[PDB]
Amino acid sequence: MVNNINWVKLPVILDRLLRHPLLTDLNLETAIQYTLDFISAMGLPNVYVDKIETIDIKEYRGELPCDLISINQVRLHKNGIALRAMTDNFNAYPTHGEPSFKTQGRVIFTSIKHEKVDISYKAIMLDDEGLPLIPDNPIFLKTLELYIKKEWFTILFDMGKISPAVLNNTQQEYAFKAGQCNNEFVIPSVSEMEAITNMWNQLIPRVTEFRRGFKNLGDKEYIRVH
Amino acid sequence: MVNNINWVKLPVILDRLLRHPLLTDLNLETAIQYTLDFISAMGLPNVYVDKIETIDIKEYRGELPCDLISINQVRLHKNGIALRAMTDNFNAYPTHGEPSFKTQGRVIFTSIKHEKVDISYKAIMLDDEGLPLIPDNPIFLKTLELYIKKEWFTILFDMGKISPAVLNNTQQEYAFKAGQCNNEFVIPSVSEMEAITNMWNQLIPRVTEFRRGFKNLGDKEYIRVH
Amino acid sequence: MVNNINWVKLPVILDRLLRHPLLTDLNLETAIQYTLDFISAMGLPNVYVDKIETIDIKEYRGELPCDLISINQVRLHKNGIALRAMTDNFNAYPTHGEPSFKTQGRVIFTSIKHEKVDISYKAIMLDDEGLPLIPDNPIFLKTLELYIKKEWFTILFDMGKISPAVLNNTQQEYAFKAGQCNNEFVIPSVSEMEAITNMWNQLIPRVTEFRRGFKNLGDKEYIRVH
Amino acid sequence: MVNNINWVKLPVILDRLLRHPLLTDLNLETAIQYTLDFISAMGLPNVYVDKIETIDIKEYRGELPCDLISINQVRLHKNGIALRAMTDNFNAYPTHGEPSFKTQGRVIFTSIKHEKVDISYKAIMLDDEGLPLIPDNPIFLKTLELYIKKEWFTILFDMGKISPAVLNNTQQEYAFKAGQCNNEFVIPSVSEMEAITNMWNQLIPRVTEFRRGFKNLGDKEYIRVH
Amino acid sequence: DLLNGRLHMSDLELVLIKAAYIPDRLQHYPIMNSKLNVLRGEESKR
Amino acid sequence: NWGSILELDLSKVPKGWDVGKWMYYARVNHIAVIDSFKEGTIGASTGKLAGALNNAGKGMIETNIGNYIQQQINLLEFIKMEMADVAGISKQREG
Amino acid sequence: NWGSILELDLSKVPKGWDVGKWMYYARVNHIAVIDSFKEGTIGASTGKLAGALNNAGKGMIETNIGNYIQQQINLLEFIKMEMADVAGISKQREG
Amino acid sequence: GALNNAGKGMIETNIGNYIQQQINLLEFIKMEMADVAGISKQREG
Repeated sequence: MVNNINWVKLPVILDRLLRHPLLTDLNLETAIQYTLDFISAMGLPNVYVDKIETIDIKEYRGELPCDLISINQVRLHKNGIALRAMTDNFNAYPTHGEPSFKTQGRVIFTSIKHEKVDISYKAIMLDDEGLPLIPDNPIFLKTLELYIKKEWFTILFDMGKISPAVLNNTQQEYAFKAGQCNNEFVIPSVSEMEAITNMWNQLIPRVTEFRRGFKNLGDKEYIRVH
Repeated sequence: MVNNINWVKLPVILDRLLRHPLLTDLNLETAIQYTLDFISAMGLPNVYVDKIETIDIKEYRGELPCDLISINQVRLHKNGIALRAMTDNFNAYPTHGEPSFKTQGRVIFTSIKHEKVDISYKAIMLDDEGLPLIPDNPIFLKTLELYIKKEWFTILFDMGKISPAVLNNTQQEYAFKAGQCNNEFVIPSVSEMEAITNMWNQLIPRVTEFRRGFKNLGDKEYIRVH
Repeated sequence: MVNNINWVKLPVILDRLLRHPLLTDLNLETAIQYTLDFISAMGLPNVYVDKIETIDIKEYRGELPCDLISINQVRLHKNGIALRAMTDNFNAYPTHGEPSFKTQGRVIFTSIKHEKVDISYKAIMLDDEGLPLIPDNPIFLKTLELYIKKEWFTILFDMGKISPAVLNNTQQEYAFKAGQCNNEFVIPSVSEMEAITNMWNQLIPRVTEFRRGFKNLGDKEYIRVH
Repeated sequence: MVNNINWVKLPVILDRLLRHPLLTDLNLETAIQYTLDFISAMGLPNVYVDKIETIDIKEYRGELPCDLISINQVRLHKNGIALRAMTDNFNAYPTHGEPSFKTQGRVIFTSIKHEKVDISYKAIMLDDEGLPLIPDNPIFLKTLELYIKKEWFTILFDMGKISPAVLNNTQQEYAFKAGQCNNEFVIPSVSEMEAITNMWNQLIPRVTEFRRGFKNLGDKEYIRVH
Repeated sequence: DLLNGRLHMSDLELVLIKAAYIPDRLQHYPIMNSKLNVLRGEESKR
Repeated sequence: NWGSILELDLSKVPKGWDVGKWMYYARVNHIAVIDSFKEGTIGASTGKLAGALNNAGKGMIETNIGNYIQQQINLLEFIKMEMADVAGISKQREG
Repeated sequence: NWGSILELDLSKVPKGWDVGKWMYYARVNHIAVIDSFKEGTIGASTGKLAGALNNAGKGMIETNIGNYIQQQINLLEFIKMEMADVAGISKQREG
Repeated sequence: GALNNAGKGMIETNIGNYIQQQINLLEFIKMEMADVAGISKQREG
C-alpha cells in the first residue's frame, strides 16, 4: 500500500451516506454490520492490526487470543522455529517430526505437548467504544459508501421502491470502485517493491523464508567478487 | 483457509435476514434447515469438527459414532497402518491382504475380523442446544443469508409474489458470493502453502503418505551435501 | 463418496415439500413413487445395500433373491472363481469352458449344471415398514425435493396452473442440483482415491481383477530392490 | 508533469459548478468532500507536498507526523542508508540485519531500537484556513468539476430528477477527462525524460538506487575511452 | 557399498525405509562401476 | 530468471477435499478429479455470471528472459572474437 | 537493451495474502493460487463492467532491440571485410 | 440438417503412439544394461 492507514471512526461514513435522501433511514447499527461485511469481502490485510502473543500449549492444545481473526504464523518460543500446518489425521492420538499447528475455534491444536508458542496474528482495530475503526482513505470510504448504498438499494429494489436503472448504476459503480479499492491497498509502495526486488533477484535462490518469520525475505542477496 | 473459524449461534443469521421486510416470516426452524442444506451444498471441510474415536470390530463389522458425517481415515489401533477401501464384492464371505473398510450406515465393514480401529472423522459443531453452530465469517454469513433469501424468493416467485427481475438479482448475487465463499475457505493460508510447498518440491518423490495419517505430507525434504 | 450415507425415512422429504404452498396436496404415496423414479434415474450405487447370497443351480438355472436389483458379481462357491457373461446363443441346449451366467427375471441362467454359486448384489434399504429409506444428505434431499417439485409443476403447467417462467426455473434448478448430486456421490473419498492410485500406478500391470471379487484391485504394487 | 502546479483555493471550483443551474445548491462543504475523494481516486503524486522530518525511534516505534499521507522513503539519520520494508512476522519480539520499517497509523514500526530516522513523505497543501488547495490546471479543474457534477447527478438520477441520457453524458465526459487529467500529470516533462533517459541507457546497470534517496537515479552513466 | 550396489537412504537424505521395496526405498543403478573398472583394467595391462 | 508461473484457481477442487491431498494425488496419478457442479460455479452455468468463470483456461506469468539471456551470450562470443582478432591470436591459434 | 517487461495486474492475488509472499511461493512451486471471485472482479462477472478485466492476458513492454543489435553486428563484419579487401590482406592471409 | 451432412465418425484409439513409446523405452533399458556391464553394442558385434 502506498498511502498510510489513518484511522477514523465509523460515523464518518454516515456523513457521506445521508447526503443521499434515500439513505436517510440508515443507522450506526446498520453501518456497523455493513462495514464488517465489506471489510471481510475485500480481504485487505492492511486494514487489520498485527499482534503477537505468546501462549502456552498444555497437551497439543492452547487457548487462542480473543481478538484473533487470522494467524500470520505460529512459531516456537524457545527456538523461534516456525510451525507449518497439521496434515495428520491422527495427531495427538496414540497407537498401541516437523512441528505443526491447527486452529478451529478459540483453540489451537499443535504437534508439541508442553511448549510455549508465539502467535503472530491479525485483529480488528477498535475505538474507545468497542467498535470498528475504518481507514480515512477516500477510496476505501467511497466504496464502503457505495457498498452500503448497494445493499440498501437491493432491499428497495425487491420492495419495488427503486428503478432497475437506479440499481444497475449502483451495482456498476460499486463494481468499479471495488477494484480500484483493491488495487489501492494491494499494489506495493516503493519501499515494498524494493523488498520484492530483492526476493525476485537471487542468484543463489533462498527457499526457506518460512522458517524465519519471513524476516530475511526482502533482504538483498550479495555476491563476492573473485 | 486464511481466517480462523470463530463460532456463532444460528440466530445471528436472522438479524441479517429480517432486515429485509419480505423475509420477516422466517423462523429459527427455517433457518435450521436452510443452513444444513447450505453447509452441505458448499462442502467446505473447514466447517466441520475433526474427531478421532477408537471402535472395536467384532467380525468384519463395527459400530460407527453417532455424530459421524465423513470419515477422514480409518486405521488400525495396534499398528497405525491405514485402511484404504473395500473393492471386494465377496468380502466377509467364505468359499468352500491389505486391509480395507467400507461404511454405509452406522456400521463400518472392514477386512479384519477382531480388531480395534481408530476412525478420524468429521462432525457438526453443536451448541448448548443440540443445534448447528455457524462461522462468524461475514463472507459465509452473507452468502448463507443470500442462500435463504434465494430459497424464500423462489417460493414467492412460484406464488407470483415477486418480480422475475427481483429473483434474477438474488440468483445472481448468491451465485457470486457462493464462489467468493468457496474461495474464502479453500485458498490456503501462508502456513498451508508451506506444507503444499514441501509436498510439491521433492527430489526423491514421497508417494506413500496415506499409510501414515498424511502426517509427513507437508514435511520438508532434505538432501545431504556431498 | 466422501460423506457417509445416514438413513432417514421418506416423510423427511415431505417436511421440505410442504413448505411450498403449491405442493400441499402431496402425499406419502406420491413421495414413494417419485423417490423410486429419482433413485433409479440417478443410478447412484451408494444408495443401494450390498448383499451376498449363496443359491444352488439345479440345471443351468437358479432362483434369484427377492430383493435383488443389480448383480455385482456371480461366482462359484467351491472355487471362488467368478462367472463373466453368457454370450452363447445355444447355452443349455445339446446338439445330436469358462463359466458364465445370465439373468432375466427371478431366474439366473448359468453354464454349470449342478453347482452352488455366490451372488453379490444390490438391494434397496427398507424400514420397519416395507418402504424405501433415503439418505439424509441435504444435497440428495434437496434435489429429490426439486425432482418432485418439477414433476408436480409439469402436471400443473399442462393444466395451465403454473407460469412457463415458474416451470423454467424449476427445470433449471433441478438440472443444476442433479449434477451436484451426481458429483457428490461419485467423486471418491480420500480413501477411495488411494485404491484408485494403486490400480493406476502399476509397473507390472494387473489385468485379472475380475477373477477375484476385485479384491486385490486397489492393492499397492511393490517392487523389490536389486 | 509538463506544467507547473500553481495553487488556487477551493472556491474557484464553485464559480465553475454554479454556472450550471442544476448545481446551484452546492456548497463549500460539498466541494471539500468531493475534492478529497477526487484527489485520492486519481492518485496523482504531483498534487501532494513533499516533506522531510526526522523522528526518533524509542524502541522499534516512532511517532509519525500529523500531516503524513504517504511515505516516500524512510532512512537512517546517521548513515543515510534507507530502510526497505518489514516482512518479519515476529519483529520486535524476542525468543527465549538489513533494517526495515512498517507504518499503520500514526506509529512507525522499525527494526532498530534506539535511532533517529528521516522520513520523506507527502502531505496535502493547505490554505490560511486549514483547507485543501487545488491546482489551477484547467484540465484538473475541469475534471474535478465533472467529478462533482457526476456525483450530484447520480443522486439526482436515483431521485428521478435527471434523465438517464443526462447522466450517461456526464458519466462519459468525466470518463474522458479523467484519462486526460491522468496523462496530463503523469507524462513527463522534457527535464524528466532526461533523467528517464539516463536511467534507461546504462552499459553497467545501476541496480541499487533505493539505498540512496534515488539521488543518482537519473544521473548520466559515463564510459572512459580506451 | 555403492560399488557393491547398496544404497543407504540415510546418506542422500534425512529420513523421516528398512523394507526392501521401491514404494519407500530407492533403486540404485551402478553407473560408477564401469568407470572404475576401466582404470583397474588399465592397471592390469601396464 | 525463474520458470513460468501457472496461475491456478481452485474453484473446481471437489467437496470434502483439501488442496494438499488433492494436489498430492495429482502428482502421483497425473489425473485430478474436479467438480464442474460445485456451488461456486452455479453462476456461469445458470447464466447469471460470466461464462468465462467455467472456461478460458489457466493463465501464465511468463517472462521471456531466455531470449535476453541468449542475446547476452551471443554478444559475449562476439566480443571475445573481436578481442582475438585485434591481437592477432586466433581461437585456432589458441589451441 | 533490457529484457521483455511483463505488465502484471494483481487483481486476483487472493485475500489475506501479501504480494511478497504470494510471489515468493510462485518462485518455488511454479504455481500461483489466484481468486477469480474477488470483490474486485464483481464487475466483469455480473455484466456491469467490461469483461476484458477478467481476460485478455498479460501485456508485454517488448522493444525489438535484438534485431537492431544483430543488424549492427552484421555491418561490422561487412566493413571489416571491405577494409581487408582494399588492403589485399585477406582473413585467410591473416592466419 | 446434420442428418444429411457431418461426415462419418471414427472409433480411433491412438495405441500406436503408446506402442512406439514402449519400444523406445526398451531400447533405452537395453542400452543402460549394456553400459553398466561395459559390453557395448559395438563390442557385441
